[PDB]
This record gives sequence, structure tokens and C-alpha cells, in this order.
Amino acid sequence: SVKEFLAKAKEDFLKKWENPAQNTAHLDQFERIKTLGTGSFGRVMLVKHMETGNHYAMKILDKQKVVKLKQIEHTLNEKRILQAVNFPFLTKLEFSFKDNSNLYMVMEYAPGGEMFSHLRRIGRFSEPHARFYAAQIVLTFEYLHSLDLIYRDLKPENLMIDQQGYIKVTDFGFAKRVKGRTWTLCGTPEYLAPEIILSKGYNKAVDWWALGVLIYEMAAGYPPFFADQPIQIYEKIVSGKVRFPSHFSSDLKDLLRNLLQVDLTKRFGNLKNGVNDIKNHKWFATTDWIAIYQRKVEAPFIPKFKGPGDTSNFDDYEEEEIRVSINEKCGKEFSEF
Amino acid sequence: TTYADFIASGRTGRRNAIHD
Ligand SMILES: [NH3+]C[C@@](O)(c1ccc(Cl)cc1)c1ccc(-c2cn[nH]c2)cc1
Repeated sequence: SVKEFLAKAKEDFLKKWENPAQNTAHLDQFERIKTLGTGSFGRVMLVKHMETGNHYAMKILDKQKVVKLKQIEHTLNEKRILQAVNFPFLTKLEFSFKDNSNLYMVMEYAPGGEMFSHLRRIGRFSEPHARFYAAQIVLTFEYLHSLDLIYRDLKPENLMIDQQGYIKVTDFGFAKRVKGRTWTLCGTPEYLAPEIILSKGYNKAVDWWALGVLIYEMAAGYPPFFADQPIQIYEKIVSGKVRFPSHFSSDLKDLLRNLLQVDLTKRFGNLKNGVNDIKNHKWFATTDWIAIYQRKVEAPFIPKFKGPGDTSNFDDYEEEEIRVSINEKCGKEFSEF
Repeated sequence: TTYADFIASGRTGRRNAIHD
């Protein structure tokens, strides 16, 4: 049973949520190889764990930059959640630690790169291609939401592809354990639900709206609401009007009208039947949900892979030192990390 | 075309999060 699987998953989660792992490695245990990407207050690097020779991705956050961007509480949420969750399409936090300057989160390496990169290059995905990725997100949200977690950062840039062509969700900077409404304006303009834009209290329904944006973007090659400035994107999002490419199937269009639905009483994911409104929708009729979870479905795209720490599926980023001050920065703010 | 407008737009590259 899904419900029973989730019951047990929650017991596993809560034990770790209530007693988080802390200080489980040190920078000197890793050989830094290549920057895999950047953010406003951090970077992710491919590293090699010396004692095992395993490769990992190491997210490095500058504590001073975290503070200036008012992301202290959000960063503590990310680490606390990531260390407690367990799901095939989430990257396990293997280790975490901090030093005078930085916060460090070490997770499994996904050599296939970002969906974003392949999506833009190839232009768009076929409906079966998009559906395969979509199903993994549906299952991942079903899992996270059952734990009272809201995700809030869904976009192709943050969907990593593994060696078998399956998805890894890795970035939990906006993820929050909340049973009620929440209010933080956060996420990516193109992916914001109307509720967020309108400064309402919102809940996990915003993730199901974001799923609609993602499926649209995956199948069209561009998002449903775009413009040159965020303000113009927000006006499109709130106006309540989406146009579909003529090549979209009738089932795809009907799924999207129900995900990209401004009315919360009608948005799929949000109703009485919850996630089953989505799973049992006609566009997903060919989906074997169990087979997707078990990773027995053949990925329609499987990545070029030459060696263990090969990075050809990632863009090239300027390499910058990892500097560690001789003074501890922001000790109190990050005490629990 | 809508694709042509997207490709010519300033938001085909990686999109940053907003923080408020
Ligand atoms: N896709 C997002 C970002 O580029 C990234 C970079 C910096 C920060 Cl602060 C946040 C996110 C990224 C890149 C690679 C990985 C990754 C690769 N293997 N495992 C995780 C995760 C995130």
C-alpha cells in the first residue's frame, strides 16, 4: 500500500528530524575537482572522498553571504530536512559539516547534469519523455508532502539526471516543514503560483502549480508565462490565461488546465482525492507508478558517461578558492548546523 | 512564433530564485 509505505517512511523521517546528524566529515577528507554550479550564497563542486574514492557533490555555502541574504533559517531547514529524508529521487545527504567560513553538504553525484541543459539544447521533450520525468516529481511530492514538507524550488535547473537517466531533486533551500499556511515570498518567477504573487498565505498546492509549469516547459520547450522582466511574468501568471502549443495532446492540455488552476478548490493535488487525481489522470494512463519508483522503466534519454568523475554534461564555471577565515563567522546563527 | 519570442528573450539562461 502507498499509505502504509508512507506511514513507515514518516516514522523514519521523524526520528532523524528530531535528532539531526551533525559534523559527520571535514573538508580535508575531500579532493575538490570541479565547480558544477553556483548560487547567490554558494556553489556546488564535484569532490572525491579520499578514504573510499567515491565521488560526491559538495554544496558550499558562505555563512556571511547566507546572512546578508536573510537565508539563515532557510539554510537550517535545508540541512535538517536533507539529512532526514530518504527517497529514490532525492539525493541523500551523506555528510555535513561547517568551518569558520562555510557550510558544507555532501550528497550523491548525479553525472547526467541538469535537466535544464538538455531541455534547452534539444529544445523540447516528447510527451512520453516529459511524462517519465513528471511521474518522478509526482511521487517525490507525494512523499515530501506526506512529511508536511513543502518544496518550493521546482525548475529544470534544479532537476539533476543520474547515470540511469532518472531524476534527482537536490536543492532544499526553500523547503520547509509546515503544517499550516506559510507566507515567504520565494521561488523562481516563472514557477510562482498566483497565491504567492498575491501575498496570500499558501500551502503545498504551490508545488502542484509548479509541476504544471514544469510539465508545460518540458513539453513546449518554453514556460507558460514568460517575458523579459519578472513584473511582466507576474502579470501573466495572475491574469489567468495560458495558451498551449498546437502539438500538445488533448490529455496533456487537460492535465495542465487542472494544475495551472488559479482556483484552489479545483487545483489537482489539492482536492479530496489528493495526488490520485493526478496519478489517475488520462495523460498518465501508460504510467506504471510502481515501476517508476522501482526504477525498472527504461529512461527515454540516458546520459553520455565516460568515467566516474566525468563532468561533460555540466557547464564550465570559473573556479574560485575555498577560503577559510582564521576567525569563526556567524557561530551563533548556525550553531545547530 | 512563441518559440522565436522565447529564444530572443532575456530568460533562456539559468533563472535565479527571488528572495524578497
Ligand atoms: N542545479 C543547481 C546547482 O547548480 C546549485 C549550485 C549552487 C547552489 Cl548554492 C545550489 C544549487 C547544483 C548543481 C549540481 C548538483 C548536484 C550534482 N550532483 N549532485 C548534486 C546540485 C545542485
